[PDB]
Amino acid sequence: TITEWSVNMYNHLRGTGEDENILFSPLSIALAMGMMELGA
Amino acid sequence: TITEWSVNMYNHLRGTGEDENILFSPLSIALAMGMMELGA
Amino acid sequence: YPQVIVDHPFLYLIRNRKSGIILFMGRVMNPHH
Amino acid sequence: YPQVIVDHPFLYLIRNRKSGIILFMGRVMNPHH
Amino acid sequence: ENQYVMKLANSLFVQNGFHVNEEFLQMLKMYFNAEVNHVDFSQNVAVANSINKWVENYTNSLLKDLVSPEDFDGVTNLALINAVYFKGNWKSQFRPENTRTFSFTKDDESEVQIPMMYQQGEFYYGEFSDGSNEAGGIYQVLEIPYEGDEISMMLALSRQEVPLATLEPLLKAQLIEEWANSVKKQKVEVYLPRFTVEQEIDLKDILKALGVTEFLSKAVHKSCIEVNEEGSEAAAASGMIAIS
Amino acid sequence: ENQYVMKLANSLFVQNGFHVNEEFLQMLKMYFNAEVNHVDFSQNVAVANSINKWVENYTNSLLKDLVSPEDFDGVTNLALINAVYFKGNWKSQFRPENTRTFSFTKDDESEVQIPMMYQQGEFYYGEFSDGSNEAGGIYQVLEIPYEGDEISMMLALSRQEVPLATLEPLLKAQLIEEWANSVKKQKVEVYLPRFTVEQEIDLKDILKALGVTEFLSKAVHKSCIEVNEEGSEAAAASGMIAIS
Repeated sequence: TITEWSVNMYNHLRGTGEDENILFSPLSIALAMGMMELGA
Repeated sequence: TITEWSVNMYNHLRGTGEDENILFSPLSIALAMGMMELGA
Repeated sequence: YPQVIVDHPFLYLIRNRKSGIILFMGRVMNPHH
Repeated sequence: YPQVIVDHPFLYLIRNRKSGIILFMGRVMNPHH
Repeated sequence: ENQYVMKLANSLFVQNGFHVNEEFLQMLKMYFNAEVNHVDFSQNVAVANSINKWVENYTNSLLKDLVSPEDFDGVTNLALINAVYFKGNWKSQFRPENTRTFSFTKDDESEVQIPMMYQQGEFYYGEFSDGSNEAGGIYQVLEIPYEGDEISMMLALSRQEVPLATLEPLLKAQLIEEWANSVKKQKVEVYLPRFTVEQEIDLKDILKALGVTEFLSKAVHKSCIEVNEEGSEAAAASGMIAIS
Repeated sequence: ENQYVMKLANSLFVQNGFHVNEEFLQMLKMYFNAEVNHVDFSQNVAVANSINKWVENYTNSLLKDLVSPEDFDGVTNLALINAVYFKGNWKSQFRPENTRTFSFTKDDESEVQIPMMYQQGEFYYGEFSDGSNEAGGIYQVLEIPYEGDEISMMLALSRQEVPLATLEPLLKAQLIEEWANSVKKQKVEVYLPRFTVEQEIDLKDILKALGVTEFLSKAVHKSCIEVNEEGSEAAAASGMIAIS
């Protein structure tokens, strides 16, 4: 779900209303959940 | 099972009988089985 | 000569081609800073 | 002065300390080559 | 791929006396190349500096305040952290001598004076149709690669008379694939601005409001990028603070 | 850790028309930083060169023949491959001028003339008791670190009058931990030999004769190292050839 996944957070960070800049790193979060899903 | 695991292959490659050199890379095999156990 | 003046709001993707994984993503509403 | 002449069969470990993961492992029966 | 800089790295922080599945440490250690460091999560301030000094170390100091003393608490036993750091050079970089102030008009109809980068170069260019095709309902797309032919910056741009929000709902994974299956390399004349922005999301909830239901007592994401004439330097870091 | 060289990398080879779980590609792609390359496994020779040229590329050409046309067949759809490559410098390197022939006596009571490296240096040294404590039943242990204080070479050595096989059965994971919880850094005078050896195991069966029961139509491991005065250059590669 690589890019479709990250195109959802982007689709979240802009539903707040505030027409303000938004910047994230799918690669980094995807890597954190990876470890996170290694045994917890 | 990191090192105890690799200390088993070593314990295998020498049960053959041939008192010959043996060299492997636990890190590499451990990495192959990792992908291998990602969905197969 | 296509002309692309990004003098107004846009979204971006610092991404890798060969693999297709996205590094950084977002939109630029305010270019100031 | 400890003296360690590895003039005969031994096993080895090219390993990382801080982490403890083993890179390469094995024993040297014949040093020839 | 050694023509630019992508340096990546993971780690784990856990209470000193706290023990955890050993068949998970190497697990991390090997797969995620994690750095298992023992700390004392009771010392709120002391552990934040720790972790901060870590991420503030694997991202060239672009992210100085990742986790905070507030993200911790007495039950914090673990804390997963990742730090991504990008640093490359436009394959064809702008000239700091063609950079002239221009007026960026936010969709807000507001105004913002700003340093504008200019250059005539070889870029992956592509125009695509949109909901309304009045004035040729087509928004542009520019893909500028960095030195190592591996990383690129894709722009999804609309017309000034149209918001970026009328183009956001179209966004989909297969819209990004069609991005790089049509962007033909031409001789486009770009006008990008020099800019540096850093956001600070708060995962936990977005993860829940996205799917993951399987528990962390917090989550913290942060990242900044600094576009400009030479190239681009971005970094990120994520913190999964576990309660058990 | 940038004082030496550990460069690591994975990849995947699959039939061109063959499709596979997309939520496994990125999976690999992200976690294992895999390179998903499409080939034609029908072309036995053609695919071997491919893969060989790959591993023979991520291990500096120390492993020229990883997979073979024989490891493939008509049903080969996938083929997982990993290549580890180590390259560092003894923190305290030997002098090629103190290297003199010596006679290595294999446990076989055979003889082998050989280039012997010599130096008086600061090494992690440790002696440990063994089954029989006649002549002080204690075998030595030497840990020589490379430039980056991250990698080391641990030697488990016995007395000439005793085989290395009388010490092998003692080997255990916690015996290696006790290795690095006792090896005190002293001023030992070492005599290691210049040597380069490369083995070629055949996984599949050892995996089965080790546990993994969950199917690959083959498996191939290979690796070589080249100890010497300057430092050490080793590499490996593993090939998991899938039939489905």
